[PDB]
Amino acid sequence: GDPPKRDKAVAYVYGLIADPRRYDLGEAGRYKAEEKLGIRLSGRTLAR
Amino acid sequence: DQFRVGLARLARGVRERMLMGSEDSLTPAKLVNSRPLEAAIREFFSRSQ
Amino acid sequence: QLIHKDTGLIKEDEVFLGHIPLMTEDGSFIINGADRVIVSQIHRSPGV
Amino acid sequence: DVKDTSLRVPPGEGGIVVRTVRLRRGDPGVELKPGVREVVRVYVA
Amino acid sequence: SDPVRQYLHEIGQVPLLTLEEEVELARKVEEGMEAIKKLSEITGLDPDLIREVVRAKILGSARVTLDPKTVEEIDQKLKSLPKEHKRYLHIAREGEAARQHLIEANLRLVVSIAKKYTGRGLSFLDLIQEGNQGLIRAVEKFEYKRRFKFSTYATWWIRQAINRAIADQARTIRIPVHMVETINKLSRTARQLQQELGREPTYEEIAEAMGPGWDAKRVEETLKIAQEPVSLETPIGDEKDSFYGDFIPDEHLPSPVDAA
DNA sequence: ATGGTTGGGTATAATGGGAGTCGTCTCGGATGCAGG
DNA sequence: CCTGCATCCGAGAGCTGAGAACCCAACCAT
Repeated sequence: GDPPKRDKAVAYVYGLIADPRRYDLGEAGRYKAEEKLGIRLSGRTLAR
Repeated sequence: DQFRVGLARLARGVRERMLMGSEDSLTPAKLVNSRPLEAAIREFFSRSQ
Repeated sequence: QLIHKDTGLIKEDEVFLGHIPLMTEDGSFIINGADRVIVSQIHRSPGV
Repeated sequence: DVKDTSLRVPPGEGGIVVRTVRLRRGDPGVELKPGVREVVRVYVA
Repeated sequence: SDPVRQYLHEIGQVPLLTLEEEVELARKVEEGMEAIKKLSEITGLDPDLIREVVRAKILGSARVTLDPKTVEEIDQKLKSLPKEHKRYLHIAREGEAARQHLIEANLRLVVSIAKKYTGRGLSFLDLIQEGNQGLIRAVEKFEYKRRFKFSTYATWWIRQAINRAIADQARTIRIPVHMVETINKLSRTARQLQQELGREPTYEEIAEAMGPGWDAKRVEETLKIAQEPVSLETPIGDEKDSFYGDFIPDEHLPSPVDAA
């Protein structure tokens, strides 16, 4: 229903999984993800 | 965590006040309304289970 | 500090943000004259 | 034109009065509720 | 569900306006207003009555104090105008349509203004409706000759209506508007005094900063009158089994001991 | 005759919101979908 | 067209004790 504006969609998706002010895996969450997945995370969010 | 929530309210109010008023008369002290911060801390320390 | 993006006019100020309750030497708080304890919370850790 | 609204010992209670505290409006650091002139506390052991 | 999204969808279903379309609509409503006053002076009837009947006809029978026979008979009575007078009727009808269209197009300005008044005792939709009332008032009193944009004059009316609604409906115990603004000014002065002093001000400081005619007893009385009541259903204790009213005795009905 | 209370007005321009909630389990009825 | 079969929603889940604009002018009440 919401109009599919490019910037509005960008802001919504950025806030959902990519905004450090909204999405936050803790330091413990970062450590758990790194040890389970065997990767190195740049930050505490799902995407950059 | 409660402090962070209060700071989020403070920042939201600060942005609201920034998008208003003569930009020449705007000072750091004038933009910040601290009341939600006390609201959050006091609610945590008086009402949290 | 209040900073203009182009002008560079710097306005520095110390702001009173309020009061933070202080933990006593034994580890408790005095809220409205009553002794209180904050109980630690166990929950599921963030991660994958 | 006045009536008794005094504080009395509830049934099954009592003891020895060991402390009394009086707080009035205006004493430094006192923050009373609006309308309340003074508060009296009695500690009984 | 989610009525805010439904209202936003309905409000977005109406397209915006440009400057030319806006000035056209305002000119048409202005000429319609001039037409209804001209007609009222010609026939000698109350302008409000003829405006209401004309708008009732423009809406239709869907909009049911005036019996249908009455408004229909007046409509036929206005069909007795030879010429250069039915033009007044047509201009008035087009002006009413212009009024409707302009209000529908600019309801979004009401939404934009009201979205920054949330969290003050009134829900968002109530704020939107009061802003809509203010927008209708502004459309009524807008003069397009000044070449000013519609929003410039509409914003003041919308904000006035919203502020009046906050002052008049936010509290279960009604407090008059002057006392409401006095309380807000007291709170603002108190917070500035707290910022400057680094602690909660005493009543003396607030009274001093208020100005002449303000002393500690007056600020104490104002603060006592500004308290809002609490709910009888406030949960007491951790478990969900005790309410506040469980601790309130009745002092009106006589006790069995008193009755004897 | 006084305060307390109420109605009206402000003119550059402004035009679709925001918190939230994710660890119960079953059971019974109403219901839409799949097959024949 | 009938039927069965997942799917969704709603309604339950022991007792007692206690715990955030401002201003200006007209107008009824007492």
